[PDB]
Amino acid sequence: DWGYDDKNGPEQWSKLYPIANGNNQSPVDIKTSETKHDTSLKPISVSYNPATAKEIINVGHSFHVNFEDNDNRSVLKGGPFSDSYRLFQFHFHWGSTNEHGSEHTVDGVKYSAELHVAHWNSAKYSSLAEAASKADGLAVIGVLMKVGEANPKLQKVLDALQAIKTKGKRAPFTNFDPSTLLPSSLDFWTYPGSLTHPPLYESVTWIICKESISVSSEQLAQFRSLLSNVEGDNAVPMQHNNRPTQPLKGRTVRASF
Ligand SMILES: N[C@@H](Cc1c[nH]c[nH+]1)C(=O)O
Ligand SMILES: [Zn+2]
Repeated sequence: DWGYDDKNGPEQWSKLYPIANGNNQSPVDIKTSETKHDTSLKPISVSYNPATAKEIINVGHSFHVNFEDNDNRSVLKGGPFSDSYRLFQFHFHWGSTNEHGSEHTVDGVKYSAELHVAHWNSAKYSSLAEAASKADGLAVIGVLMKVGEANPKLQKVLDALQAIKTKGKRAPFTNFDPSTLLPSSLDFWTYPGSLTHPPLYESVTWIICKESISVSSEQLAQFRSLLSNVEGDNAVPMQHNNRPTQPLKGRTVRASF
């Protein structure tokens, strides 16, 4: 299919997805001495309705928390954007060890995991499928997760993993507002890039928060306890699902601050 095996992992991906070696790939290392402070960036505005929370699904290489995306009850606006963007999902990336689970790095520093909160351009497109492949189709807030004290805001999410332990398993996941997962400062870097796994479409305007959020070593352990096999097959823990940083290929990372 594609995955994070060594058989079918990131260094493998370009065979089926040549875009893997494109000019707008993600994640990046953000070099703070190379970032241009853009004064024209507005602040990030998020407004989510907890009722749009829908389902949690074990997707084999990760798990996704999906939201009702039929209307604009939950939206991202401001920042680099003229258009309002519509929440459809959030998910995490993590690695084998606490030393490097993040996707994005800052000045070489590798964090323990990363929260992606994903939105599509409902002003221009009529759906996620249509938006997903357009340069201006998706917005994703990335939040660096730094290992330390346990994070209480994760609780609902972690509690729900026992229901969707094996690949394909899903369950309702309702009444939750994921703006409660975001750090209390909204200062951010932006850049054009891509989905961080196949199909790797260069459709994403990234909003990387400057402030990290906490996670505990044992919270991370829950993520890696999820299984990539289907019920009944031998267990194959989801050890990691983060992709190496990619060449900027000429792009400029802008700072909101
Ligand atoms: N979780 C997917 C979201 C997606 C949008 N379109 C297709 N998939 C991603 O890696 O970026
Ligand atoms: Zn992601």
